[PDB]
Amino acid sequence: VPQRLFPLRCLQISSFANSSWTRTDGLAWLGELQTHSWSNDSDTVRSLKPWSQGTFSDQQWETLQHIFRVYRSSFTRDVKEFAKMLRLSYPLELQVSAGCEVHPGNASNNFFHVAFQGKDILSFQGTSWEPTQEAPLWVNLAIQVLNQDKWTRETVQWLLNGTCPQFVSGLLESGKSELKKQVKPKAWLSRGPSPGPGRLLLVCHVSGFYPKPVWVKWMRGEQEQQGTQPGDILPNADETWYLRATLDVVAGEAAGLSCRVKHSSLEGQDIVLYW
Amino acid sequence: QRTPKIQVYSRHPAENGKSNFLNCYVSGFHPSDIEVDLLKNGERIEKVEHSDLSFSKDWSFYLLYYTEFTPTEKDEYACRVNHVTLSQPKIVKWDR
Amino acid sequence: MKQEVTQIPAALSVPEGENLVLNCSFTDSAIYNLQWFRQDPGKGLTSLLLIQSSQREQTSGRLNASLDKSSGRSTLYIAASQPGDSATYLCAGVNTGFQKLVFGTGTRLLVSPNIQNPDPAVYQLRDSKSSDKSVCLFTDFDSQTNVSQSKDSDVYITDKCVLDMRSMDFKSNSAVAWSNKSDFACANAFNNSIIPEDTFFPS
Amino acid sequence: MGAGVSQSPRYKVAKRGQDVALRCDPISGHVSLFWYQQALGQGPEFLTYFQNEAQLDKSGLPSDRFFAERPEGSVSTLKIQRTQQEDSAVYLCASSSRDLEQYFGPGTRLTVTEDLKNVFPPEVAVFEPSEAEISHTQKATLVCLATGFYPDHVELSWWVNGKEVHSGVCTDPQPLKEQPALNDSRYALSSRLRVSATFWQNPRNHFRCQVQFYGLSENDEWTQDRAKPVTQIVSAEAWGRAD
Ligand SMILES: CCCCCCCC/C=C\CCCCCCCCCCCCCC(=O)N[C@@H](CO[C@H]1O[C@H](CO)[C@H](O)[C@H](O)[C@H]1O)[C@H](O)[C@H](O)CCCCCCCCCCCCCC
Ligand SMILES: *[C@@H]1O[C@H](CO)[C@@H](O)[C@H](O)[C@H]1NC(C)=O
Ligand SMILES: *[C@@H]1O[C@H](CO)[C@@H](O)[C@H](O)[C@H]1NC(C)=O
Repeated sequence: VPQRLFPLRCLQISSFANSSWTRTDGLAWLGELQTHSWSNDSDTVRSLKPWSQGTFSDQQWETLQHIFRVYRSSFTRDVKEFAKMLRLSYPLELQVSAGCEVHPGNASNNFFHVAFQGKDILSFQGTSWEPTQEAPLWVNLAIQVLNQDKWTRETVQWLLNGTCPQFVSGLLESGKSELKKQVKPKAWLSRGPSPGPGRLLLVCHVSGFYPKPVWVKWMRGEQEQQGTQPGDILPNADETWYLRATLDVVAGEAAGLSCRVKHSSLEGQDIVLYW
Repeated sequence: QRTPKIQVYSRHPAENGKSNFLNCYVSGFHPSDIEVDLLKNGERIEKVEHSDLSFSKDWSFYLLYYTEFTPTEKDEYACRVNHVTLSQPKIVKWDR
Repeated sequence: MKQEVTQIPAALSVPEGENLVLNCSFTDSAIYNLQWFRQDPGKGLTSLLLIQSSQREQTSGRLNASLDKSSGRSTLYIAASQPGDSATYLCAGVNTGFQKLVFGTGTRLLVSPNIQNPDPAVYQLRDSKSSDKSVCLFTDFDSQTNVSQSKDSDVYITDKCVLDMRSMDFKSNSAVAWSNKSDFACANAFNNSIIPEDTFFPS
Repeated sequence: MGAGVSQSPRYKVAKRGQDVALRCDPISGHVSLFWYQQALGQGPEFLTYFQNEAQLDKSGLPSDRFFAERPEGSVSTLKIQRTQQEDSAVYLCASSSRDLEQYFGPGTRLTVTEDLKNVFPPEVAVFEPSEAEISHTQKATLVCLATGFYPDHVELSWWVNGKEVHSGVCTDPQPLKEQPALNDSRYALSSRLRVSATFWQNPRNHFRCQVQFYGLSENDEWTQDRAKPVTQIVSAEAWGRAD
């Protein structure tokens, strides 16, 4: 039932144990698929799919490869300088969440969020870096230094507003054959632990589905039983998913209940399991 | 700050005379540094594959640890995690 | 796409006082900055003007340089050109996520002086050390006169050179010719060149 | 400029197959360093880039024979192993701050030749003004002629009474080949010094033409009978004529 969205999410994990020990690791997601991997040990961004470069030429990919190499070295050098200036103690952990989403015909949406020790400190907005609603005093000082760099502001603007929506459309076109993949789930009913004395737990398992958009509801014929506990969509190594949907019901009201599964691979033929 | 959520499950339904994969989804933790290993009948599994370290929108991390196995009737499976938020390494028993 | 910087024209010989235009085109419009340089033979770049991506125009002295990213163009205008401007002018750009300058091949600009009172003449100059060795000096010719290289291999001719006697305001053009040949005469020295009809040759 | 980028050697003549090392001293505090290559009648072409001590862009490096260093984030050396005739060029070094407005050094002119016996210093001669010129224009032109030199690594200057002069001076923009149908041709360079007849007519006035040649060093091997063609100043002089 849910709409399949395809934003490009470029994630960066930078750890600083001491002034001497550091590593920068990253990856790229196109929706729920991982297209790229980036280790501190390698000098290039690793392609995971045969269609990961998109419609970009070898020359265009090399320019990005160059920007990421210069960025990592520069980023890892700037944090050490900032920690010395703003008197910030090690260990340090910085996270970057950059990317965009393409809306064919209409204007594209972009983002660049930076977190410090799991909390939002700043983000790129329009043509400059901007602090979070509530941000420590040392963030405003780091922003004063960061906003003085005309070149980085222009590189980030050009990467987000220009390069990124182009790259997304290229991936959507080069990987389309793999993006239309459908993997039918296996479903079954079970009785989970007793939640109360005169009550029982109904469990509906949906296993091995791809893509991730799914709909699972406990039903009384056609009446949607609000009180369905969907839980987390858990991952499988083969890129398929797992989901459990439970329902707390007092003994007797379990009769006439069913579980309705809606998924794209089912081609309209919903899985309906009666308890 | 953020304590890890541990969930142990298998790719396919459990069967005595059949090959399967033992998954362990560790999520909602912070910082990045985490210790994870799949235990079988007590001892740890040396050949245990894992996914590339990633994080959710709330900035908390997540990982999928997996290994090919056969659910033996006498072999009891679980997963052990050690983190900065934990006083002792947490052990979550796999429930079929 | 790899950046390609192009400059039109490759060479330009203009008379003193004229307002000249130097063109620069680039295929990649994602420009961080555009830098115009001056280079004298045979090495060393002199920074003239820098236009920033946001900027449309930059002025400094008789120089004005415009930038148009959308048309992938940059122009260097030189006002009231002087002989001193005579050099190779290079246009180069830095792209948005790049550091390196990508250069054009350059415009070889020659600004010839305005010779108000021409007195074309070819003089024989004897060496201070010995009477045997001598050179031929073609001088005081107007800038419309062009000195041609020698057809004979054993005769050497230089291109025209401009000197300014700042104390007297006087400007002068000259070319030197010499050979080791016995039949070499100063009268026959600039025979391959179209020298003025009123050229003076002393006995 | 006074406080700019320095490069050394300014001129280098190397034998084919020999190793050469080029030094660049950037502007103090400049985080960025760049190397460029400039072929004869061509625009400069990017070689390599340094941000502090890290060589973050080596795309322009032609082959394995070219290797650059900047270990302390200051001085950069560019080394060319087993040099060839195609390596003959001006190697330009530049430095900048974060704005990437590049300040260029004076460059290194590298000439790669077959044998070092090809190297010759110039012969310098001063040609005295013609009395016909003195009678006709009341102006007096001295001509200086530097001949038979190789490589094309000369700096000509005129000295009047122990002081260098620029007024009424014109040196050829580039030397001419004494045999244009040859790669290893020796060169000739001329310059003109023009003064008033009266200034030349004073026998107290001394006119000197100096040609600074850049040739062989103490480390270069020499086996020819003739004097080793080292870095030297070759001059010619003239005293004023009463007439
Ligand atoms: C994206 C679509 C393409 C698809 C590709 C496929 C995906 C690839 C796979 C995984 C991606 C991994 C995730 C990483 C996402 C980040 C996107 C790259 C953004 C590059 C910015 C370029 C500017 C730069 O590099 N800037 C550097 C260099 O600048 C210096 O050198 C230049 C010449 O090289 C110039 O002269 C310049 O003036 C000078 O400052 C800065 O140092 C910058 O400040 C680094 C940090 C930028 C982020 C700022 C946020 C950090 C705030 C932390 C502060 C708190 C620290 C406290 C301890
Ligand atoms: C740097 O951090 C690592 C973290 O594992 C540690 O092993 C190393 O000893 C630290 N070095 C210093 C100089 O503190
Ligand atoms: C990450 O890469 C940098 C590259 O300069 C290196 O210095 C650092 O030691 C690497 N980190 C680890 C953990 O190997």
